[PDB]
Amino acid sequence: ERRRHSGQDVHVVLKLWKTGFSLDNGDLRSYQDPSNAQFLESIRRGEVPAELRRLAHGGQVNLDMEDHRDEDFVKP
Repeated sequence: ERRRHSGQDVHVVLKLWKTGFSLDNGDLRSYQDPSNAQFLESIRRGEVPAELRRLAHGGQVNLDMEDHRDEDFVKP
């Protein structure tokens, strides 16, 4: 319906490691770290912890979850 309200958009990519999740060049975040506050909350609903704070401003952003559990950050 109604649209065309802005050009730029809030997009980001967060990968999920065995027990940690990353996001863009940023380093790997700890599922229990701080940034995981909006990541776990937003990523769970569908928003990025950083790019959403820039545009979303609460917890709403389009992110791409990279599938790499048994292939990335193998804690075990």
